[PDB]
Amino acid sequence: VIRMVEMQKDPMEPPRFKINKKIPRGPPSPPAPVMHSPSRKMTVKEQQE
Amino acid sequence: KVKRSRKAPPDGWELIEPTLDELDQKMREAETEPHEGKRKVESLWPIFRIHHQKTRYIFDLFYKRKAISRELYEYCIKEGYADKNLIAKWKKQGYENLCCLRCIQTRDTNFGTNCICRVPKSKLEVGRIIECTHCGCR
Repeated sequence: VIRMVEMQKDPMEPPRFKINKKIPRGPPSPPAPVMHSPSRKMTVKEQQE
Repeated sequence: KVKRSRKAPPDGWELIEPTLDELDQKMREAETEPHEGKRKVESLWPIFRIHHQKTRYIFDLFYKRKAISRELYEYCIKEGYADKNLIAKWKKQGYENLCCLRCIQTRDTNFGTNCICRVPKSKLEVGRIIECTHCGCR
């Protein structure tokens, strides 16, 4: 058991560090598939239409 | 020192005149002490120690010995001879020899508790020669 006691900082101060250049999350995603419709050719006259 | 009232203080003030003058001269000499020797907050320790003895002299003359009058007691608390909050904490039976009023503040500690000044030695640990950094002593 460890008690989580938040330290009350001084409410008048410059920030302790600069702008954080650390990566917050992961650039991979959950790439969900489309599964909308089977893509196929229209017709032989589709190139002329 | 200036009394800052100019309102003709009553009888009994001359009986406590050189006693409060010796305590006021001790605090003014402690305030003129340099910052050498004290580490970080040890220089404020004789400031509270002279203030603790100044409040104990008025409270013993009013409650313990009961020799000073109440009109001279109210004039002493108004002129700054003793703090009214320090005499109020000593009126309770739970605290009669408290080190400082800053040690009794619950919001002062980071863990949200009291200091080592308001703790008896029998209920504390065996090996401990620690002193209160905020208050000044045990």
